[PDB]
Amino acid sequence: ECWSWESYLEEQKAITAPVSLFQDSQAVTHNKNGFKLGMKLEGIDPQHPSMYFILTVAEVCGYRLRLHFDGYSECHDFWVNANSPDIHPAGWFEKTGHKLQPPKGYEFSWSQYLRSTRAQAAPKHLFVSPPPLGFQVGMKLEAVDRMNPSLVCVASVTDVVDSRFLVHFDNWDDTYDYWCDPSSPYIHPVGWCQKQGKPLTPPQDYPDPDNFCWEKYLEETGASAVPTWAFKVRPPHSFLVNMKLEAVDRRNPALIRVASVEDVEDHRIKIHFDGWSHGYDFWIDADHPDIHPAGWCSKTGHPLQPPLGP
Repeated sequence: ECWSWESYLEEQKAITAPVSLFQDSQAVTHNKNGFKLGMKLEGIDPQHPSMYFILTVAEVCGYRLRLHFDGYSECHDFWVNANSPDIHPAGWFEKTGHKLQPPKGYEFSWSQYLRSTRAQAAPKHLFVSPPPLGFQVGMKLEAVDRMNPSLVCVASVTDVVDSRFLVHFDNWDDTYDYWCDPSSPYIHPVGWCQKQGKPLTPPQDYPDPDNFCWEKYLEETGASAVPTWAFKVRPPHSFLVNMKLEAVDRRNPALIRVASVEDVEDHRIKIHFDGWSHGYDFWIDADHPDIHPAGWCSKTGHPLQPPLGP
C-alpha cells in the first residue's frame, strides 16, 4: 500500500503543523507549474544575490524547477519553486533598470540569443504577477550578517524589486547580501546597536574602526538612514516542537522528505528528518520557501520521501 500522512500520523500518534502557520506562498498547491524543459528566463544568482543571469529550465518536478546558468558548470544548478520571486521573464532587466550578466562566452540581445539556441523564453503568464514602503536604494541600516549571525553590521539597501529589497554589507563582499522585506527580524534602524548596548561591525577596513560614528559616516557618504517607521518586524511563528511537515533535503535538494519540528526560536525552527540521524538536523527561517505543510508534495505532484525505516 502507498505511504500516507494519515496512516503515519496514526502510527506515530503525531500531528501536522497546521496550514495557518505557513505563509500563503509556502502552502499554495493549486497553481499550475507551466514551465518546461529548455525554457529560458532571468534570475538572481543565489551565491551573488545582487546579480542577474540568464537561466534555463533543466528539470521540472511538481511545483519546482531546477535552473541552470547558461554557459556555466552544472555544479551551479539550483532548485526553486515556480512562485519564486527570484525569477523573472526575459526582458525584465531592461524594463527595471537592472544589469544582466551574459552567458559564459558572450553585445547581448534576447532575440538573437533565442535564435542561436533555438529556444523559447518562458512566457510572462507562467510567472506569479507594491514597493517596500520606506526602503530605497542608497539608504543605510543595521543588519545581521546571516553567515555570521552574532554580528550586526553597517549595511545599505542596494536594490529594490517588487515588495523586497537587497541588504548589502558596506565594503564587504557581495556574497553576504540577502533579500528581505520590511518585517525581517534581521534588520534594524541606524542606532539600534547603540540603543541595545551591542557592538556594531563597521564597514570593512573603516579607518579607526573603534571610533566608527554613524553621524560622521552618513556625512561622509551623504546617505540617509532608512526611516524608523519603515521597520515592521513580524510576530514570532507558532510552530511547536513535534509538529510534522515537509522540507526540502539540504544534501540532495531534488528530494523532499517527511520532517518534524525538533526545536524552535521566535523566528526559526529546527528540522529533523524522520528516521535519519539527528546529525542532519538544521535550523531554518520559518518563512523559508523550502518548508511546506503536510500534503504539499502530493497536491503538487512532487515525490515525497517517507521516513527512513528501522
